[PDB]
Amino acid sequence: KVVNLLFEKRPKNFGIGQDIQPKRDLTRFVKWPRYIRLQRQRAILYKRLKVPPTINQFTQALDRQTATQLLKLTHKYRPETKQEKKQRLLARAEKKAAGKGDVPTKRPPVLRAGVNTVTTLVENKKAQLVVIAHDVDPIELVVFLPALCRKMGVPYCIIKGKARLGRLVHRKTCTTVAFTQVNSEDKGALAKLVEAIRTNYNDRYNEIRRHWGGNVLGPKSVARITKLEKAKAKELAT
Amino acid sequence: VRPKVLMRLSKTKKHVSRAYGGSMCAKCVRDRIKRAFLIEEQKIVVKVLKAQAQSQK
Amino acid sequence: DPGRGAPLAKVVFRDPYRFKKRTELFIAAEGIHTGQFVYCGKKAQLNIG
Amino acid sequence: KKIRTSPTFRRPKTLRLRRQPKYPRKSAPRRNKLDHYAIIKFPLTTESAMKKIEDNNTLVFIVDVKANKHQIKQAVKKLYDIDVAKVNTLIRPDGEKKAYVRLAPDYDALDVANKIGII
RNA sequence: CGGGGGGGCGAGCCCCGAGGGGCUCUCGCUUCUGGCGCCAAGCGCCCGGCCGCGCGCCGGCCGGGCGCGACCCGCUCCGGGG
RNA sequence: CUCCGUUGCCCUCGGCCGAUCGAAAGGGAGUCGGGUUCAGAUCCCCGAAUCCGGAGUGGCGGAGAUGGGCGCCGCGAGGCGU
Ligand SMILES: [Mg+2]
Ligand SMILES: [Mg+2]
Repeated sequence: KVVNLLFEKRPKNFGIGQDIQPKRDLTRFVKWPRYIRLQRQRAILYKRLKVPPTINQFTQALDRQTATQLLKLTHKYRPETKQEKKQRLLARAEKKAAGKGDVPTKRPPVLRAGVNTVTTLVENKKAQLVVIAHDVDPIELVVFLPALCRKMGVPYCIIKGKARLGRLVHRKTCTTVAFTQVNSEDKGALAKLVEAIRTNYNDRYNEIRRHWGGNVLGPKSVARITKLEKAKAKELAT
Repeated sequence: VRPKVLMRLSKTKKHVSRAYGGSMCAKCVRDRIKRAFLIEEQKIVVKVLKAQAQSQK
Repeated sequence: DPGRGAPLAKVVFRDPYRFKKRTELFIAAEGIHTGQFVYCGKKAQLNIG
Repeated sequence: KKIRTSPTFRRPKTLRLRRQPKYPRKSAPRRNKLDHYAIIKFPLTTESAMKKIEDNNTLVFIVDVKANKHQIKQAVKKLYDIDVAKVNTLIRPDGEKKAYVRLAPDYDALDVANKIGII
């Protein structure tokens, strides 16, 4: 027997009033500070109340398949980083005084970031695709944009993350983004995203404008109200 | 003797060499021994009466 | 306690979460004596205290 | 998955560094002002002080009111090349701090009194 | 806590092949005595060093780590109002 | 840079309960006898003490501890090996 007879068991039993209880997770019983307790039951009021459609369209969003292509298309068009803008001017100050620089050169097509840059060139019918982040903090800034879009016949999409959309342009956040022109070779992928988007967003407004997005109770409550509908069912179903 | 004096005194002046010595009175120690006995023993007795009540049923 | 006609009772449970001994002050029901076992809760049985 | 065993949320213990001043806040250190020549004002020559000298082997001093017994000992030791057994301070009415300084047994007070000019 | 699901001594009912399974309940196990009660056992799975067999996820010596034990998911900390 | 100290960071543990003030009669370790001045003395001097803190390197002894067994060698006190 390779077992020393002394190793016995001493198994504990945590019944009520029995041996002391051990430590389990309690994340659902913790006195969280007044800023966590705030931001969690902010995301609840955002489900319990009856949400207006224009704020609600920003909940339904793009998917893993569509958004990854968009975020791939933009990686060929990111506006010049700093120290990347430096060599666009510096190379033109040396090319001008040495090798026949007229300096009008064709500014290669790039994105456009801000709201009051995009809403000008959508009001102008000058944008192929508009990308909207769904989590802008004052939603006032983008509440209108989707309706302004489809009224001008411009395909708009709603992607997730004002951060990763504000990561193509080199900033922290960025609410919108827009392709005005595209390279001729990149035209195939641009026309492919476009039709796949406006089938889901632009040609849908009479389903979006008439869609309220809350009025769901908490599951502690749904389990109670539906438990009285198995009583009322089994009262006149048996 | 006044409590802050117990710092000067020696270990044997402050206790008496037994179980619970210097804190319990040895008339309540010799009870806490033969009370901690039969509490366990009649937990064994209920353990086998519970093991025979489930062996019968 | 002063200012009250009822006597209080220091009843010692033991906290079933941390090794310690919670002690309370129940308004003593008539019949309670020292050394009695006071049981509490839903599954307790119906007798004095 | 670091489970929360206690139901309280005590704030996490953040790192905090030390002061790394780009400049000193004041330029130079304030030169010390309780020196060995400003801690001893002048020795008393009272008839009840000389009677203290020859008999008790002490010396009576008037001493700046901010002085410790350790401070008084390290100055009397620094000036008169002396060594001190124990220092006894008081505060006269009029607020000047007397200090009876008991010299070690090997040292004579009736002699060091002549060096400091009192008698 | 609310749902769920585990468990099962056991009871009601349903099914059953008498092995068992499903629904319902019970429980979350402590009531004779002025006792003791925590900082984990046990099991499992790994890894570091050392020794031995040497094929070393073999076996020994020394030293650690994670999982079960201590069921899973959640959206208001739990109750009482409105 | 032995070993110890110090500090930096990482893991681990920690309920409180209120920043702080409030008694020269409450709580609060430990000083007594003799002598001394013109005026001070449990405060100076002499002689006996005493508490608290430090005592690291530990200042010194004492305690922890100095057995028993077996095996030899020795007349024996005893010595060695395990
Ligand atoms: Mg004794
Ligand atoms: Mg105070």
